[PDB]
Amino acid sequence: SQHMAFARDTEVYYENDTVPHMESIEEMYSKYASMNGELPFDNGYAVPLDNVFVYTLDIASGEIKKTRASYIYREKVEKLIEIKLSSGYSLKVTPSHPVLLFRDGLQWVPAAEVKPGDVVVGVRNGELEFHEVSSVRIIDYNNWVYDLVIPETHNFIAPNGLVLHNAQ
Repeated sequence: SQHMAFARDTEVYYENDTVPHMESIEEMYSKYASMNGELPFDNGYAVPLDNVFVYTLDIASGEIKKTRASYIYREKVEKLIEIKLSSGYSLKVTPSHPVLLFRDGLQWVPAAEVKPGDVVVGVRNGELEFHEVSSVRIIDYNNWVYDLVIPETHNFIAPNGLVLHNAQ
């Protein structure tokens, strides 16, 4: 099992107490490590979070809800999968990481099984949004990979709407 999933430049959205923030997951980790400290955890390090919340998607009902984030994790990884969207945006995640696609309806699919032509799923203005994949490949990454752990539902919604799953 793994507790890290996302490249360091993955943008996140969250609220601390009531105050919204958008920044990269490495920027978030640095901010809260300074504030809260780091705990050795698994094969890397974790920063505990107090009063931090995200938006999350229930894929069965389509309901968007608010739920807490428990901690941010990081560990170094050699190789990631880069899923590039026709927009030029790229999702860079570990190869087994579940990615939300629309195939036979909404389905979580391991990143390395995502194909050009698949549609990655996000939600915006309450509605599902579909983004065609332009290319996939393994990349040499060799750096910190992160997760923002969401215990209730195991996903958080990024600023661009993509529904990002926690590491497994």
